[PDB]
Amino acid sequence: MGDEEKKEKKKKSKKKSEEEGGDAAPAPPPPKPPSQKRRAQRSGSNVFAMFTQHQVQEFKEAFQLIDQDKDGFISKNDIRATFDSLGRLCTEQELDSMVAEAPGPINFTMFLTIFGDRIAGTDEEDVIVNAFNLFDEGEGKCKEETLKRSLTTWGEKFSQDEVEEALSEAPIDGNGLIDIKKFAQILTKGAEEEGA
Amino acid sequence: MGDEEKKEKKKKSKKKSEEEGGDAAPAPPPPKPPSQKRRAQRSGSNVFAMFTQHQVQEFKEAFQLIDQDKDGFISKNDIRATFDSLGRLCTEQELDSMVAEAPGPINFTMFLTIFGDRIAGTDEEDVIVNAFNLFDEGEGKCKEETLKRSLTTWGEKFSQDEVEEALSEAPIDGNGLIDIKKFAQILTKGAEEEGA
Amino acid sequence: MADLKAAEVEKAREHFEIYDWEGEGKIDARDLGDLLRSLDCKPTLAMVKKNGGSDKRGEKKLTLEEFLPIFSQIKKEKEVGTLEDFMEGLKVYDKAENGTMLAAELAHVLLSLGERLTDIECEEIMRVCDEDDDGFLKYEPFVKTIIAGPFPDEGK
Amino acid sequence: GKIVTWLQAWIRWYLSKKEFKKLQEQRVALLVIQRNLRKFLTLRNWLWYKLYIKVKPLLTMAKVEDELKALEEKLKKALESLEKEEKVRKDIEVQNV
Amino acid sequence: KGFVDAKKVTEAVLGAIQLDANDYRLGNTKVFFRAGVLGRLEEMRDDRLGKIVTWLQAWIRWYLSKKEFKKLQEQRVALLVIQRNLRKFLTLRNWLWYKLYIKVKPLLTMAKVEDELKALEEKLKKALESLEKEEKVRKDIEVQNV
Repeated sequence: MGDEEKKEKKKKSKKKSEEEGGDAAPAPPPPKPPSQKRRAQRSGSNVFAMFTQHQVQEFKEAFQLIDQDKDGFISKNDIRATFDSLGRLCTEQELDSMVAEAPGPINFTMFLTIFGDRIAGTDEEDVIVNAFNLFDEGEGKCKEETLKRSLTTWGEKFSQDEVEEALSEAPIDGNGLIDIKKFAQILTKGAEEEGA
Repeated sequence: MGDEEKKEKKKKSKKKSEEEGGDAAPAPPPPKPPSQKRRAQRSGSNVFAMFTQHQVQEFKEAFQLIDQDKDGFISKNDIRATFDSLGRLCTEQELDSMVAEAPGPINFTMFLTIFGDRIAGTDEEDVIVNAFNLFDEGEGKCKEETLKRSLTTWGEKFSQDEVEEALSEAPIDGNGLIDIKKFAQILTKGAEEEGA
Repeated sequence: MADLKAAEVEKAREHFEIYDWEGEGKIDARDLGDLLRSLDCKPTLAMVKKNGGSDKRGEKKLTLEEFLPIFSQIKKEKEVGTLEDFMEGLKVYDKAENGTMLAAELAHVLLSLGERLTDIECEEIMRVCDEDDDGFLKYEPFVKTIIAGPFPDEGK
Repeated sequence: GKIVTWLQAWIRWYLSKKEFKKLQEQRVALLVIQRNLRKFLTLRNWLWYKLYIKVKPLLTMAKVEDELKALEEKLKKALESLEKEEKVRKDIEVQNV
Repeated sequence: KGFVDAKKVTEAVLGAIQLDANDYRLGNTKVFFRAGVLGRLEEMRDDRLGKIVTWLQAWIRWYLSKKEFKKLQEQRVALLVIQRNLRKFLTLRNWLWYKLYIKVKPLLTMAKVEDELKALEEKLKKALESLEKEEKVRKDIEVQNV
């Protein structure tokens, strides 16, 4: 008994995070018992409802540019096809990790819990943004030279390559590194190019 | 190795556009070193009110009632029954031409995509509605004599028949038109039974 | 020599298309004036009558091929009227040099002298500017506005 | 005596390039109407478009909209007053004392 | 012991840290002191005023701190994850969620419905229930102002 639920929730769990460490060396992945879903409950989430009147309408408007099974599906083979044109490189090292949030039948019922997983993802907002944000006492920005210091010192001493790519890429709004937007460019409401 | 991606996408095509009507041909990017396919984007989208909120959606969900015998593939008879449930029908030939507007099998793939590109014809609501608004001196009511004097003369000369026909149905509050309401008599939620 | 740059050509055009209602590729010798205004020049009617433009619609139409020469001409001219030529003018209309001139007096004069205004252009300029519960139109900030133009920072 | 053509022509200048907004906007307004009065007439007998109210509102979608138009009005103005009010009494109470 | 006189309480709460007799004086609202004697015996009352005075303040410290310590709290969990990104910075900018979600949102009418529909009634009622009290007071006191 339970066997069959977990046949499904092998393919649906998976979903955080059996095969995570693809490029970078592995680290203790999420465990397999059906109770452990309560630690899959970490922070980062928000919950919605099934109906949409004319709000998520947008998907019927967007559909034509992207589609796979026009019944209503995006399935395991379509990540290897459409995402090429939406964003990042995929490797055979990171496959189901790059798919980690949605590894199988994302039906109309299931689309909601990938959209909640926008506000969840890999440690969204609450972690991703608040991380550097928590440094300062008021309306800050992260103190650049001390960020250089900790990167060559604190526990795992990094390497020079990463730093020089980062330097040319540093969004220094006036005398401190604007990490908050270096992360939050991907949310806000104020452009429309890519991702999808 | 560096292969299991590009192998697997050859599925995508089988339930979408490719077989059903390859006008819109795709383009597969990736070279043998996969990190170089990242210049293959889909960038830029929302012009105006493309799939208009009161028109587009309530059609795709309706499909189960148009798809009569429940295959996905609307024959000329699935049409023939459903219009008999509505009220007025076109003849076989009149529907046969709508079939000829599409590449053939009006199915859940085909119907939706033959809808999907067709956005030109009508004008968006604001645009029609603003016409006597950008004409009154500063908000009173616009005189039906000026309208009658314009349509006849200053531009494409409408006929005696064309003019007074379109005139008649007019909420004429005392020599001036209730412009926005007659604009609503031109475009609003209203007259069925016309397709599909 | 002095000429008209590419930017000057486009601005004249962007308006001209909108001005020629009919599509004759041509404006009227009255539109010759309000075009120069819209283009952000400021000539008198008498300047337009110094160069061959009119009161009435229906005599001679002009192409852009006549307009752009005349625009090159206007661009050369100095006798338009500065702040100084106005700060002169105002200093009899203060009855005791303060800035603060009487509205009713400003009305009687503008209708009589200079070019002469219409009823409307009087009532509209007063209603457009600072009338307080006394009636004191402050002549120099008023002139500074006329120098500035139709749109400050309120989109109104 | 010669007060003052120049300043009177400067009046006319900023006066005119302002009111001209209406003459521009109206030119395209004349166009949108002159096509639609004819669109309305021909496209009243097309093959795929004016399916709208006769059987389609067995569905949802339209359903709530117009009600909420009349209701949402109320939600806004109650909130707007609830913002402004207290902080008016702040500067009234400041006076009273 | 419960509650004591308005006046008779002050001479023990003076005379506790002695306080030289001449160099203080009782009055009715105003209290009178000399120079010298007062001030440093009034600094000394920080070193001496333990128990209730510092326990009101300390309870307010615990009041404040129980609600508002913040800062260090979510830091550790975020900080480990910063590392989980930092080991991969050369990849990071090449990602998925960026901007395709936006421009239509000013054009559509009644956007965030359902959840705000569950909120709707309470939002309607309590804003009015408040605008009832959040009028009437200043609002009547206008007449009283005049």
